[PDB]
Amino acid sequence: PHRFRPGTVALREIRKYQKSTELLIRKLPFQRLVREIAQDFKTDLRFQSSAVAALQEAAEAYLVGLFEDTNLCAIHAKRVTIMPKDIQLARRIRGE
Amino acid sequence: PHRFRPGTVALREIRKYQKSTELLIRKLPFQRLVREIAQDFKTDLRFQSSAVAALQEAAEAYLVGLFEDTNLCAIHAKRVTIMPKDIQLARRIRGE
Amino acid sequence: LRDNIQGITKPAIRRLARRGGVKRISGLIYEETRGVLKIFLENVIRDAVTYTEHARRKTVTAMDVVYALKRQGRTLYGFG
Amino acid sequence: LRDNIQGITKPAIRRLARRGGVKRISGLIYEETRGVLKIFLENVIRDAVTYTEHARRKTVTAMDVVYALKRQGRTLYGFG
Amino acid sequence: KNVETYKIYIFKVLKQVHPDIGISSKAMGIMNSFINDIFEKLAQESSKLARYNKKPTITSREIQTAVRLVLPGELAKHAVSEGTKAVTKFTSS
Amino acid sequence: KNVETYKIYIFKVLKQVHPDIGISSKAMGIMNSFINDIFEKLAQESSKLARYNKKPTITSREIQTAVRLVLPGELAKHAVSEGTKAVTKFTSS
Amino acid sequence: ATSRSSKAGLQFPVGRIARFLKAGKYAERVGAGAPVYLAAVLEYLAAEVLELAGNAARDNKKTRIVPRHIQLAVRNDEELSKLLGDVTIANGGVMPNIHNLLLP
Amino acid sequence: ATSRSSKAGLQFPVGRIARFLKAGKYAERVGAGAPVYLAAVLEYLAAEVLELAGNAARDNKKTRIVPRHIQLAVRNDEELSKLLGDVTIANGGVMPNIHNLLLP
DNA sequence: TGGAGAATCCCGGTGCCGAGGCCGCTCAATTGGTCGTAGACAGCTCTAGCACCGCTTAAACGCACGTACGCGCTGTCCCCCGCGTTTTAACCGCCAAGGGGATTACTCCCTAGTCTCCAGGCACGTGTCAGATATATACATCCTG
DNA sequence: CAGGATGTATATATCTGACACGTGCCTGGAGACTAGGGAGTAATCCCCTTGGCGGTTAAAACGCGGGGGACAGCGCGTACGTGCGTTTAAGCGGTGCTAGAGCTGTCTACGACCAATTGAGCGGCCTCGGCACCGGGATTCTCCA
Repeated sequence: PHRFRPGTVALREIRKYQKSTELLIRKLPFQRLVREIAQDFKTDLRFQSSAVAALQEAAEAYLVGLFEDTNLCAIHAKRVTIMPKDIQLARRIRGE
Repeated sequence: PHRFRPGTVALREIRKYQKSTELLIRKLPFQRLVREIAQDFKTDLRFQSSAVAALQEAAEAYLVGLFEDTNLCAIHAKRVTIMPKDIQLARRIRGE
Repeated sequence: LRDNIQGITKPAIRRLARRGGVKRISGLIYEETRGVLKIFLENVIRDAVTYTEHARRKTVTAMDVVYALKRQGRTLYGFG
Repeated sequence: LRDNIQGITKPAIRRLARRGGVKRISGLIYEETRGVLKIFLENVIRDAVTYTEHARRKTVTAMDVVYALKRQGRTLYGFG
Repeated sequence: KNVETYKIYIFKVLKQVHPDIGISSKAMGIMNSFINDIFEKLAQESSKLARYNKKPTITSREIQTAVRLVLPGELAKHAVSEGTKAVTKFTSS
Repeated sequence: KNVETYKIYIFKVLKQVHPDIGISSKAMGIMNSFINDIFEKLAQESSKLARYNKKPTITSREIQTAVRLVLPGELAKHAVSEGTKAVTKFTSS
Repeated sequence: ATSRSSKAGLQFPVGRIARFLKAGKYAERVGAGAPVYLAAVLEYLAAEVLELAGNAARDNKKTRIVPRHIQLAVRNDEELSKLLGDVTIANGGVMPNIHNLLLP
Repeated sequence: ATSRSSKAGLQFPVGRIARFLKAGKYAERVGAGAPVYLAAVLEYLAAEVLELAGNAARDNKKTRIVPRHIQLAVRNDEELSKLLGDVTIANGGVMPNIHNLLLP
């Protein structure tokens, strides 16, 4: 069978997903997670659909930026594979 | 003659300067530099002494924080010597 | 509601990384990302719930989320 | 006033690095530090001069510098 | 209730700058919220500026200095130029 | 001109918590400016909260919500408890 | 009765902006020239952003501005990026940027 | 004429804080309980910071609080450091921290 | 190069629901007086910022040298990517309840506004004292040894 | 270990300038009190948020070779720390000088504001048109060879 070299599909996916504006996390799991988190602060809360949509948009944008910084940190260490130490360093420099 | 191993005096200086609260840049050169920079925005300006002191304090604090982040970036790359690439990475992650 | 943090699956993290320009991903990246996502969502939802409670409402609106995000310097357009 | 950026000598930058926990320093670190210091001072002094010009003054007050630093999220106490 | 927005004026500016290019309602809302955000930023900057000098009034000078504080570089310079031109046109007639 | 500052009250609080410990004038200035900064932050948060709900009044509820928005975690919880205690003491007596 | 916007030659609502300034309680008095200057600045910023978004749409070869084009315009310009560094635009996507070391 | 501060059991100046709330024009009206609540919050924060600063001064074997001790108190507690993350204290110095890999 | 093998693009219909327009109608912008107000505008005054100068010393600084760290290389192995195959859970359409949040009166109460006391807080005069500060004096401390 | 310097602490006088304390007075607080406006509250309704459900598909799970990247070890040469005279420029105290922040009258432009008035803008419907999508063709990459 035909097999692409490792990494080729990785850049193909990189080029594809940077071109689209769709949401990458499934809506129902994120909605459930948001409700579970909000349950700890105030019980019996209701969410407008636009509120959950805004939360998902902000979370995805934040994670994309965090992964950009993580890739920068991993490249700095002469590596291509991102690692938890890269995320930790990126968050530490950001002040989080 | 007696010679300390490299890094011994470096560690001694690290311990010494983290304990003191004195200013590390000479006052007159920093005052002259601030006046030269301010000359580009509005000519014939006068500076209150407390204004220059506040500028020096802020600049030294900012540089100390930047060097802390640079040291973190240098340790990330399995190095002890800090390099311009470390400063550039730290500034890029900070958003500067 | 319990264990919905596992609802952020490995393909979702991989797609988020691909959008960010990442080429290879380690194994523990998924757990680290889930932790940081939980932290971010906790902060934002705490601020949004505070805004909702102040207005004596029981329904979290989109404007509360927009204000909460703005308070962290992450102003979001398209939901005004 | 000309070439006062060289007034930030190598020992001053080395002491600033020692205070920050740095053990070894490369050669080009001094030039990079001078550049970044010039950028930071340019930003802060621009904001301070704007504040001074608004008040129709010709003397840059310490309160102007405090406001300029606050506008950048670098709140400084002891000069209020 | 009447929700007041800058949609008409944003459309007018677009047709003045791009005669043949339309705009979607999503971009309309994004532009409206951007205008509202910039308005809020400039207004709060001017209010803080007035409080610093203990002036009870907001004049065009406060707006100009808020523009210089908030907008960066050439954007701020051009904004100041257009503001001064518009104020001169207004008070000249 | 009489410049108002929190030096006496800060000294009183210090003598209430640390009877035998003194304080320098620089520390007084730093503490006073810290109190001023926290006051300013809470005041602007309360004003924004009032503007969001179209309420022209700043009540203790606005201050409480500003405290929860600005102070973090257990510090915010303790601040809310002391504020509620003081308001109750003021009202009931 | 000529409108103030027409008198100052501005498309933006000088009168509405004056009302917004008064209603926000920013100051106890509001000058006559403040709404005109603020309207001019807002018009300039809107014109700049719309120009860049239209150019980005033209390079995309579309005749309508969409939030993707606005995001591209924001992230292409330097000073607009500095002004809008911390903002997130709905459905804006990201700037296509692949680092050199990742290339084969 | 009993003062409001002593009436609410607060050391901080409820009257002065009420005057400051009116002067800032944050809103048209301020409640009777807003100055008391704000004074209580300010007094609590001051008491906390002074407590940690005095403890830091005692660990340094000095009687007198100085800005160095205030900086130590701010950076020792997680809550205040979270509140004061972006703040530089005049003459505060830095926390003595040397990375593990830098040791011989 | 070059051929397979898959990926990307691209065009043509084809459907389609979302912009653009339009229309009552309401509110808000324009006008028109009118009168507190406030801010610029002189005038002045003192003070702090500047300018300078002698002189000294300690920090910068150039340089020689020794060392240890960057760094490329060199295998090496393991674990992340690509790729099928299950399988399952998100999704989507829809509908029924239900509840809750704006909203509208509506009354009352509480805060400004002001004025009349009254009081405490606030920049100089005392006085004094903990803290810097040289100065010997141990105390670790670290490179040799 | 261990001895020999080596800064680094470790006491010890000592004096001094940096702060707790009087002081007086006037400018904030406290009290009184009133009218109007805001806010709480009580109803009220409809619309939006939730909950269920069923079908069914495409994404998530689940092994699994295989290749490519991390990564430890390894020479090596160079650039950074470290002594070491040397010089130079910052510090620093004092002194003159001047210019401009701050404060104080003063009055005239200049803005709030409201009652008509009216014009533009906003919500609720028509409508058609750029564009998304979707097969097939064209193109282009990409691994293998």
